[PDB]
Amino acid sequence: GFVPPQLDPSTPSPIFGGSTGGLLRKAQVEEFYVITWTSPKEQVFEMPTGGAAIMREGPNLLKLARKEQCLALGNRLRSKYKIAYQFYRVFPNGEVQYLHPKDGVYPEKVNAGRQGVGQNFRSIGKNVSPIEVKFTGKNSFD
Amino acid sequence: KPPPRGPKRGTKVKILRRESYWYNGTGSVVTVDQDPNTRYPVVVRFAKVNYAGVSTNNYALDEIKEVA
Amino acid sequence: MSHSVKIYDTCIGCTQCVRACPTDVLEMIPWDGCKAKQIASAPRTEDCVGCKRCESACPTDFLSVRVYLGPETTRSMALSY
Amino acid sequence: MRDIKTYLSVAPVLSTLWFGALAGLLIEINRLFPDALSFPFF
Amino acid sequence: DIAGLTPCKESKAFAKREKQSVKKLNSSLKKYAPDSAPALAIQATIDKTKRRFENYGKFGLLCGSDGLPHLIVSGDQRHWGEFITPGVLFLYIAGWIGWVGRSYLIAVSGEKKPAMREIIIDVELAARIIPRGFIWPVAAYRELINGDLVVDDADIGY
Amino acid sequence: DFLVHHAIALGLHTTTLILVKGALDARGSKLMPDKKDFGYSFPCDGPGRGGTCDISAWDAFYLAVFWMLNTIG
Ligand SMILES: CCCCCCCCCCCCCCCCCC(=O)OC[C@H](CO[C@@H]1O[C@H](CO[C@H]2O[C@H](CO)[C@H](O)[C@H](O)[C@H]2O)[C@H](O)[C@H](O)[C@H]1O)OC(=O)CCCCCCCCCCCCCCCCC
Ligand code: CLA
Ligand SMILES: CC1=C(/C=C/C(C)=C/C=C/C(C)=C/C=C/C=C(C)/C=C/C=C(C)/C=C/C2=C(C)CCCC2(C)C)C(C)(C)CCC1
Ligand SMILES: CC1=C(/C=C/C(C)=C/C=C/C(C)=C/C=C/C=C(C)/C=C/C=C(C)/C=C/C2=C(C)CCCC2(C)C)C(C)(C)CCC1
Ligand SMILES: CC1=C(/C=C/C(C)=C/C=C/C(C)=C/C=C/C=C(C)/C=C/C=C(C)/C=C/C2=C(C)CCCC2(C)C)C(C)(C)CCC1
Ligand SMILES: CC1=C(/C=C/C(C)=C/C=C/C(C)=C\C=C\C=C(C)\C=C\C=C(C)\C=C\C2=C(C)CCCC2(C)C)C(C)(C)CCC1
Ligand code: SF4
Ligand code: SF4
Ligand code: SF4
Repeated sequence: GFVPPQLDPSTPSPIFGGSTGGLLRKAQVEEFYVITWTSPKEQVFEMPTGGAAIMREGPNLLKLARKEQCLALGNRLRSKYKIAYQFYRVFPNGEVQYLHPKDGVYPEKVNAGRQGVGQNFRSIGKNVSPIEVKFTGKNSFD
Repeated sequence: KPPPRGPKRGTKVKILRRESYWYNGTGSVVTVDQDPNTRYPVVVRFAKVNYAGVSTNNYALDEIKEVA
Repeated sequence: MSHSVKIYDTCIGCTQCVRACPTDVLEMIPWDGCKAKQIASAPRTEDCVGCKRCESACPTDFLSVRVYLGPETTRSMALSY
Repeated sequence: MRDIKTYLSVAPVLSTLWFGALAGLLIEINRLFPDALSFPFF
Repeated sequence: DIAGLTPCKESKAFAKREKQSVKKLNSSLKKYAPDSAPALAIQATIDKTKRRFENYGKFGLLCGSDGLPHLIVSGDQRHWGEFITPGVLFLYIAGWIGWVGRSYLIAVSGEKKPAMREIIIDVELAARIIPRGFIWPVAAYRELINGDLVVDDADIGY
Repeated sequence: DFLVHHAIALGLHTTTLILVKGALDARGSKLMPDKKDFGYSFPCDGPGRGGTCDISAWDAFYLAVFWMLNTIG
């Protein structure tokens, strides 16, 4: 897979006063997220957790608590200003993980190379009754 | 020349499938894809809309009765 | 693995779920079982939050993607604290 | 004109006039037969 | 005299109720002019409830131990002017309505989108379908005879 | 006593209706024909396709307990 990650660097942050939507104990103990994109021009955009702020020129760096907010902001940036982006996960050990594209091409369209994790080749009605599988680990949809 | 499967056109069909909204239902064929790599090549319109708002879906031939 | 996603061959490869997946779970892969020659896949069920909006879109006979519930975790619960 | 006819054939107004007529019939019967408890005809 | 219920053509508590009612009405009556239209309507209602008591004392109404009418629906047509005849009359009316509605719907089913005629009735077709009520017992009858009233294994769609 | 007995029969029949609907329609109705694979008590099956609040058979027992208390009262 010639789809390498980008190893999220430490680049400046958007101009924002700092507010009660930031991180909490969770981010400092378990995990948090960082979304990163390059911007075309200093404009205004509403952060997910409150108010609005301005971005800068070049690459950006925003931190957030949960992946859902990051991806919501990313879809907003892709449907409002037509720019690409990534977001990374961080662990308190110091690890950094690359999550969303996994190839660079959106998961919206086809790109061979992805495996087939979690298919069942039978219509929904073919599932069986729990009695046939009771007292076991298996379930009907498996 | 290779015999195209599925009814011809306009043939009112009776649904044999159980896990659809139209089980024992009377629909109308709109086309059938002659490709033998399909797995549900017929498609049927109805006069009763289901819960999801849809009014069309796919089937194989086994779940059809070519009623008339 | 907290929740669970299943996909069935009544998938017409229309690709509404992925466009509506909130937390980047599903995707498409090349198949041979529809015109679009593409079927769903769920290799990212960890971040599966559990909202049914995905299968609230699939316009098939009854459904083609199911979201079976299971145990809970820290990320499957939208926790932010 | 025909537009106002098709509009008048819309269920709300038709129902209102029908119910008004029925209620008028019932109240007139009650007027002409006060308290009308039994069937003193047969 | 079913279970001892005497008709209030002969009981007493009925007379007591009647007396007390007309008495309170009359005592209320003497607070206006003897000719004022409100007093006139008061006297009108007085004589009206009086003749009501009279009518009740004309049609075999078996009458409670407390001075109240009490229906006798046990099946004996002796007291039938309460249930049997009004029952069959209302059954006739209900069959009328049910049959006319069913016939209208069965008719209008054959159109492009019958919903447009289910929200906005075909008042012409409605008028030429409605008076058929006089046929509802017999017509449906033949239907069941010819089995054209019910269906066997057509459930959804139509 | 006649009127009260009729009200009691009403309560009986309607509570029976609630419970029997919960029993027979537990395997699945056209709203969710494959319900029999979700186990007994589940929150719901999503807000789409018409909304599916209070559809488990546990929810049927739930909606019946009210009428049971009412009839016994
Ligand atoms: C608990 C669950 C179990 C199930 C539920 C069971 C619960 C119990 C339900 C009980 C329901 C009982 C209801 C009885 C209502 C009877 C209505 C009625 O009999 O009504 C009859 C009354 C009669 O009124 C009384 O009529 C009396 C008749 O007097 C007669 O009797 C006199 C005696 O001296 C004379 O001899 C002479 O015969 C005659 O004047 C007196 O005039 C009284 O003053 C007067 O109040 O009204 C009229 O006559 C109206 C005009 C005639 C209408 C009918 C004939 C026309 C056919 C239908 C045409 C369409 C019209 C439809 C109208 C539908 C409604 C009526
Ligand atoms: C003429 C039309 C018509 C006919 C023949 C029937 C017939 C029946 N209905 Mg029903 N129904 C109707 C309309 C009709 N319905 C409408 C419009 C509604 C919605 C308000 C319902 C709601 C309904 C329920 C909720 C239930 C039934 C049930 C039943 C069955 C037992 C009878 C009963 O309990 O009714 C009781 C009486 C009613 C519910 C009153 C409804 C009748 C309406 C007011 C008449 C409509 C006439 C039309 C709209 C006006 C236009 C006139 C014309 C000019 C076009 C029986 C097959 C029961 C069943 O499943 O039995 C197995 C049952 O549980 N019906
Ligand atoms: C607008 C409109 C509407 C509404 C409507 C309505 C609201 C209606 C109502 C109606 C009504 C609400 C009616 C009522 C009526 C009433 C009546 C009609 C009454 C009568 C009475 C009488 C008639 C009486 C008489 C008398 C006297 C006076 C004294 C002597 C004796 C006697 C009793 C006879 C709709 C929704 C459709 C839609 C939109 C439009
Ligand atoms: C003007 C106007 C107004 C007002 C209105 C109103 C207020 C109205 C009312 C109305 C009404 C208030 C109505 C009512 C009606 C009622 C009726 C009409 C009733 C009837 C009844 C009957 C009909 C009964 C019958 C019966 C039965 C069912 C049982 C058996 C027997 C008998 C017969 C009893 C306003 C300002 C707001 C606005 C503008 C306009
Ligand atoms: C005058 C008179 C008479 C007659 C009467 C009549 C003829 C009446 C009619 C009446 C009528 C014509 C009635 C109707 C009614 C109807 C109704 C009342 C309905 C109801 C409905 C409901 C209640 C609903 C329900 C539901 C649904 C559908 C949804 C789901 C759930 C439920 C179940 C809740 C007689 C001779 C008897 C006696 C004397 C007086
Ligand atoms: C008289 C009387 C009595 C007796 C009663 C009885 C014995 C009853 C029975 C009842 C029964 C045992 C019933 C059954 C039934 C069955 C069936 C199966 C039904 C059916 C129905 C139908 C079929 C209808 C149809 C129709 C028409 C015709 C019209 C409307 C529309 C329609 C189409 C729905 C006594 C003395 C106790 C009390 C008083 C009253
Ligand atoms: S749950 Fe349904 S909607 Fe929420 S992410 Fe997993 S798939 Fe997309
Ligand atoms: S389920 Fe509906 S949306 Fe998801 S893949 Fe199959 S068709 Fe496309
Ligand atoms: S309320 Fe109705 S819709 Fe909202 S979640 Fe519970 S079930 Fe789904």
